[PDB]
Amino acid sequence: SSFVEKMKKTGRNIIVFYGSQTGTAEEFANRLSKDAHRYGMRGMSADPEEYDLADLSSLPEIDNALVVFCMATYGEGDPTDNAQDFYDWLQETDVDLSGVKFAVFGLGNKTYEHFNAMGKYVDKRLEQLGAQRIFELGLGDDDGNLEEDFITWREQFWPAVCEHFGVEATGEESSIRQYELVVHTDIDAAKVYMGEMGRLKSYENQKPPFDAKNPFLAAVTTNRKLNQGTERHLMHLELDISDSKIRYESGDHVAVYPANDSALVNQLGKILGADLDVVMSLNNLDEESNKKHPFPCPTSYRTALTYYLDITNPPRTNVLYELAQYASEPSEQELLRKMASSSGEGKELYLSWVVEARRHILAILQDCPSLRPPIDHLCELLPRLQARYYSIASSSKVHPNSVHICAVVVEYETKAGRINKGVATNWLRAKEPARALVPMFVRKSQFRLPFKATTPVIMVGPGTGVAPFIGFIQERAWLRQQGKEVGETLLYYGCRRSDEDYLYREELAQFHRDGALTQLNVAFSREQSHKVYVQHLLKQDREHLWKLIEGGAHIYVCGDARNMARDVQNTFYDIVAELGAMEHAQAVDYIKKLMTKGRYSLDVWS
Ligand SMILES: Cc1cc2nc3c(=O)[nH]c(=O)nc-3n(C[C@H](O)[C@H](O)[C@H](O)COP(=O)(O)OP(=O)(O)OC[C@H]3O[C@@H](n4cnc5c(N)ncnc54)[C@H](O)[C@@H]3O)c2cc1C
Ligand SMILES: Cc1cc2nc3c(=O)[nH]c(=O)nc-3n(C[C@H](O)[C@H](O)[C@H](O)COP(=O)(O)O)c2cc1C
Repeated sequence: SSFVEKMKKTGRNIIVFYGSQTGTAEEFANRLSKDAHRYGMRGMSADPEEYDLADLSSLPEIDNALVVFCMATYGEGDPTDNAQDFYDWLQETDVDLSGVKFAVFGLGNKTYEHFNAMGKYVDKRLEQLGAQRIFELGLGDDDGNLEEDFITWREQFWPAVCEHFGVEATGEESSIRQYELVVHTDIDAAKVYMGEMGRLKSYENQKPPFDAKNPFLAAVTTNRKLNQGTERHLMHLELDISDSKIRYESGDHVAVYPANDSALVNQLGKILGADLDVVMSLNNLDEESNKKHPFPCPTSYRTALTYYLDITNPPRTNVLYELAQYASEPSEQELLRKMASSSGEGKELYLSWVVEARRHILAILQDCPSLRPPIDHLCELLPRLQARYYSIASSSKVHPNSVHICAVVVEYETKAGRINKGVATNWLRAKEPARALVPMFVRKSQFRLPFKATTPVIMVGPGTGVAPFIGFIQERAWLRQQGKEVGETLLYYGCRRSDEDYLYREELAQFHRDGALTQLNVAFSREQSHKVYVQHLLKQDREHLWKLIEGGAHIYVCGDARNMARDVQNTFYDIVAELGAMEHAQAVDYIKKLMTKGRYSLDVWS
């Protein structure tokens, strides 16, 4: 069906499409949608995947039509999966889009190579096609504060919409709920969702194919502490994927659906005076929408807060606003309402009291005790619980029936004096081997060993960034066993101290001894007065690396995307520049060209 038609039949004039993988763009597109009403308009949001964007040329059939795109960027400046189709259409079309009015707010991250490439492309492309831009491209940077970037952009978008179409601010800034509660006092267990995603009993009754809507419940066969310290916890997990038909290659990611901490869930129900065990269903008031429920329903509040809702990340400002109405104490309600301001003391207190203090929902309800919202409203405001991604640490050629994970457990004390715990890592940490099921699925990536086994590989991955390389080395050794010629295999690893967080020390030492690992160069950053990192070791090896590089070797960089990846790339620029005799700007082009040839791959996060 045509989305243009859908709009006509439902009285909508504004449509906001979201390109989203972890729900942020979606929630953004939703907030925009509910906003239409405050300016004499009717909006709806949509998943472009469910429609045909070629229908865009029919928008003029609706008076005052306005389309907005909230797009996030992924792997190498690529579109999220639900926008892939739209992308492909944008590239092969030359359709005349005169008369179409648009606005684009891109969700991206500066620490990545191709920053906000999706939004930039969509925005640049609609114009080339003939459409009319009504408001500047929004560049949301998640390395800074995406939320503020977004509210700053919205605050300027609406006025520009008002001006252009000749509409006005009703000022009816009141509150509206998307869903209505329905208690299920009389229900069977076979009818109640218990944390599974997609269809009911999908966890209990496992049938392929397994994906993000149908996760395969893998058994934890191994789960061992990797480091000797006790200040931190680094672990190696082995999830048994036998009988799942699931396939993967070293370089691919493994995603998992965690559960929130039991206690935190109880502290929540207890402070809200809510019987967490009540089964219920929240139903969408707009009987036209596909999204009938904010999460699988019916289901108990307990199940909802443990498996479907994010209760740990600092809430976005729109969530702090709606809650403000359930705070009786004047000064406590003052605080919460103000934090929604774009700037002034509102942005200040928001960034400081919420974000920097890393205050989760329970922390808020705690430091503003007069605040007492109903639990069902909260369930509609909170974001969905996302799966977490990990770089598979196994080679499917050695471990076809197992998927390995190397992770560091997140736990830190906040300025608010609280102890915060990462959701998936603590959860994975409590899974006992030899009972203990992890819901997971494999996501393909372009991170891959060279096509030819003889091509040399330069791997750089300190800390948990060593994960995909453990698989690479396993595979490379296995390739030598199959009696094939294997090029040089170098791993530039790093950690703080050799007697603390040296991950896989034995396994890596054995590999080098067996000859599979051509070289093992490790940088201990805290064993001497000053810092010693991987980019230092790369510098010292300037000669051999230039040789391998000019020879056609493949470079791989995995781990921290904030500083490490950037410093390592600057070191590689310096190598090419100093030894290629060319200029630094030329070295930069050189390294960028390698990325496009598939010979300089990145697997970084933060
Ligand atoms: C593609 C990809 C590959 C990845 N590969 C791996 C991997 O192989 N191994 C691995 O360990 N991780 C990897 N991750 C990260 C992983 O997916 C999770 O983000 C990480 O394990 C934390 O998840 P969590 O649920 O335990 O923490 P969450 O509950 O999600 O909280 C995480 C957030 O806590 C905050 N935080 C952490 N430390 C502090 C601090 N001390 N002070 C203030 N804030 C802090 C940060 O905002 C951090 O983003 C990867 C991520 C991606 C996207
Ligand atoms: C695996 C991965 C790859 C990413 N790649 C990019 C990228 O190439 N460019 C960019 O600007 N942002 C990149 N980001 C950041 C996201 O665009 C940003 O976090 C966005 O807020 C996610 O929105 P969503 O929840 O609506 O999908 C990446 C994030 C992840 C997790």
